[PDB]
Amino acid sequence: IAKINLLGGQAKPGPALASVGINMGEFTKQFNEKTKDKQGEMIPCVITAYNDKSFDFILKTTPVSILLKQAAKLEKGAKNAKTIVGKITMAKAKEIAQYKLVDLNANTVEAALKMVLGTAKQMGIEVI
Amino acid sequence: MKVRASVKPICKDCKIIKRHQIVRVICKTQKHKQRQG
Amino acid sequence: KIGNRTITLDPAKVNLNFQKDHIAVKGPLGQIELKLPPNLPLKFELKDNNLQITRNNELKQSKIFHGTYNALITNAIIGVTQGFEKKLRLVGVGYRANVEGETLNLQLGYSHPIKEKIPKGLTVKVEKNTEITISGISKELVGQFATEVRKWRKPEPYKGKGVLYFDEVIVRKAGK
Amino acid sequence: AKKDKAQQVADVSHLLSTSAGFVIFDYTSMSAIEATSIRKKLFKNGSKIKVIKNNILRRALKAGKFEGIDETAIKGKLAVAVGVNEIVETLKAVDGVVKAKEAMNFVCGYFDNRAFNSADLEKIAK
Amino acid sequence: MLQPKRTKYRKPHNVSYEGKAKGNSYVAFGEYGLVATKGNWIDARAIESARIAISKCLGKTGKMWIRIFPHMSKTKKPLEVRMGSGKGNPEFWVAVVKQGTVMFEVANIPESQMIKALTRAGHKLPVTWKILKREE
RNA sequence: UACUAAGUGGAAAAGGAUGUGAAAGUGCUAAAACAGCAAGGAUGUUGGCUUAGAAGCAGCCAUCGUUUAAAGAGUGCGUAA
RNA sequence: ACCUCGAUGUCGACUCAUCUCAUCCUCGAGCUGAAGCAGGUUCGAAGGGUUCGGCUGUUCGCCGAUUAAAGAGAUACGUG
Repeated sequence: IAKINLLGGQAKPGPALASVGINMGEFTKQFNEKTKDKQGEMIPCVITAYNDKSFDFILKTTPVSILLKQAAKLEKGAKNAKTIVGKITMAKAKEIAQYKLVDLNANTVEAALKMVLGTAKQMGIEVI
Repeated sequence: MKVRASVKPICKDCKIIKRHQIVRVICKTQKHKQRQG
Repeated sequence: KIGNRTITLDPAKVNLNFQKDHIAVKGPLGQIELKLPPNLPLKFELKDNNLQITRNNELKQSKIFHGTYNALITNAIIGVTQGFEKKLRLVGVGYRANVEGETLNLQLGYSHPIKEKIPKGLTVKVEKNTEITISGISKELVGQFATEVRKWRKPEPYKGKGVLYFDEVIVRKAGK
Repeated sequence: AKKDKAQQVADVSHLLSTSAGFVIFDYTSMSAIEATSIRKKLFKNGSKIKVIKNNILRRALKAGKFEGIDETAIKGKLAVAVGVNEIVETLKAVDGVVKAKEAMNFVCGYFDNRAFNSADLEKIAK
Repeated sequence: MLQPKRTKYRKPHNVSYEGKAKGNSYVAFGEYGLVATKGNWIDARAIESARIAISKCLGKTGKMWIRIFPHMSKTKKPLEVRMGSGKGNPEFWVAVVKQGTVMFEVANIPESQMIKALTRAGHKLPVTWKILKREE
C-alpha cells in the first residue's frame, strides 16, 4: 500500500478506498466528523500499512510554505533564496512553531522554531 | 557483444576481470558488457 | 580472508583420511573424494574435533591453493553431512516435467520430446507439476545437472517462461 | 580517533556514575521512525537513551560501581536506559515497545543499583 | 580559427623541436595545467576542439588560459602534381610544441571537474599529455 | 643474483586495465579496521511552481533546520501519482 | 625513374582457375530501439556455392527477372 493525502472533510470516493481493507461508508463519515470545521485546507493524513486497517486515525498540522505569508510578511515572490521582499519577525515565527509543535516527532520549542525557519528557507527567508 | 580497444566501467555495478589473458567487464545489465583491450 | 578460518570437524560418524593424492571424507550419505594434484606445499594437520591448515611457503599460487582447497573441503563436509538441494521453478503455459525411473523427462513447446539422464548419487523430486527439486551430495554435480537441464528455454524478459533459480529475479521489459 | 575514544570513556563514566540506576535491554531488528517516536516519549523523562560500544562499557561499568557483568554489550542492537529518577515512565515506554516487538530479551542492569533479572523488572514496568 | 592576420613572410622554413622545452615550462595563471611530454606540430583546429570541450565541461564558473599560439605557416602542394616548380601553397597554421611544456590551464572550479576537463581536452592533442599542479 | 609465463624474447602507435616486482610517506588497526553478514536508513515534505497524473524520482525552488549512534527534497533502480 | 629498349606483347571477352577474409549465402553466439515473422549490429568462421539477359568494346554502370547470395580483392590491374 502507499501513503494517503486527502482533503479534510467529506470524501466518499478516494484514490484507494475500496480495496485497502476498509468500508468507505465506515471511513468517510468519521473522516468528515473529525474535520467538520477543518475544510478548505490541504491537510496531511497518514494511512497504515497494516493488514486490517485498525482504527488509529491521525492527522497532521497545516503545511508550511503555504502559510509563510503570515509568518514572514511577504506576497510569495521569486522562489530563489537570493531575492527577498520582506523579513520574518519573532512573534509570528514563535506562534506558528507553537501551533506546529504537534506535528514534530520531538517535544522541544526552540527545535520547532528552527525546523519551521529551515522549512521556510525555501523562500530564502531567515530571522532578522 | 562489444569489441573496443578501450574498456571502462560505465555503471555502478560494472566490475572488471581478467579472463584467459583478456580483460573483460561484467554487469547486471546486458547493455554494459564489453570485452577487448 | 579464507584459509586461516578454522574448519570444524564432525567426529560422530563422519571421518577423514588423507593420502598423497586422496582426501576422503566418510559420512552418513556415501563418501566424498578429493584428488589433489601432486607436489602441494599446503600442509594438512587435524586436531581432535578441529582442523587448521596453511601453506608452508609464500607464493601467489600457494596462497590461492590455501583458500581454494579450504573451500572445497568445507563444501565436501557440508555436503556429506547434509546434502545440497537446488530448486527449479518451472514456469510456463504448457511446460512441465516428471520422472520415469532414471530418466528426467519434460514437456516443452518442442516437437521432439526432451529427456535427461540422472548421474549416480543424484535424486530428483517433482512435488508439483510445475516445479523441480534436485538433491545431491556435492554442489558440483547438482549445479552441473541444473545447468544441463537449463540449456532449453532460457528465461526471457518479455514474459516469465522457462526454468528459474528460485529467487533469480527476472528483469522484465516493455511488453508491446 | 583514539584520544576521542578516551575522552568519550571519561564522559560516559562520569554520566553513568552521576546516577545510580540503569538497565540495558536488547531491542533488535527495530526502526528509526519508531525510534524518534521513542525520543518523543522520553523527552518528559529526565533519563535518556544512547548507543555505545562494547569495550567502553566493559571498562566503564566497573568504575560506576555496578557488578554482575559478563556481557555488557552483545547479542543484538544495544542501548542504555540510565534513569536519574522517574525511570518508571521510561521503563513503561520500553515495555510498550517490546510489546510492539515479538519477545523480551533482557541483558543487564537494575532499577536502583543491583543487577537483577527481568522476570520481576517486567512486572515493575507492567 | 586562431590565426595571425599578417606576416612579413608568406612561406617560412620548418623548425626542429628536439631537446627540452623553451619557455612556458611552468604554470602562470591557472591552477591546474596540462603539460606535453613529446614535441610535435599541432594546428589551431585541435586547439579549438580542446577549448570548446573545456568550456562545455567547465561552465560559466571557472577560467582557462591557452599558453601557445600558431606563429608558423607550412605549405602543402596540391594533389597529383610533379615535383619542383617552386614551393606550394599554405593551407594551415601550426604551433610548434616542445616536450616538457604546458598547453592549457584552468582554475576556479572543484578538483574532479578540472581533472576531467583536462583529460577530455588531452585526447584531442597528438602528444602524450600529463596533468600538473601549480608549483607553490 | 632478481625478473617476467608472454614463446613476450623473436616488428610497431594513441588508448585501456585488481599482470607483476621494487622504492617513498600516506589514512586505519588488536580501545578492532577493511570484506562480507543483522537491522534500521527518519521530520518539516504527497512542502510549494508546473505537468487534467510528477507528490524522496517529467522538470524546478531552496537544496537547509530537527530526531540521532545512524540517514541524503534522498546512491540510484523502479511508480500517470 | 631503381630493373628492362642487343624488345619485358599493352583492355575487355572465352576456357581454366588458385589464394586471403575485411563474409554474399548457408553455420554458431551476444546485445537490441529483438512481442512473433521479418530485421539492425558485433564476434567466430574460407568447406562449398555465389545467375541469366538488353545497352555499349567495355570493367564499372543502368535496367529486367530469378534465386541463398548475385561478396571485397589479389595472382606482370591471373593468364594472346
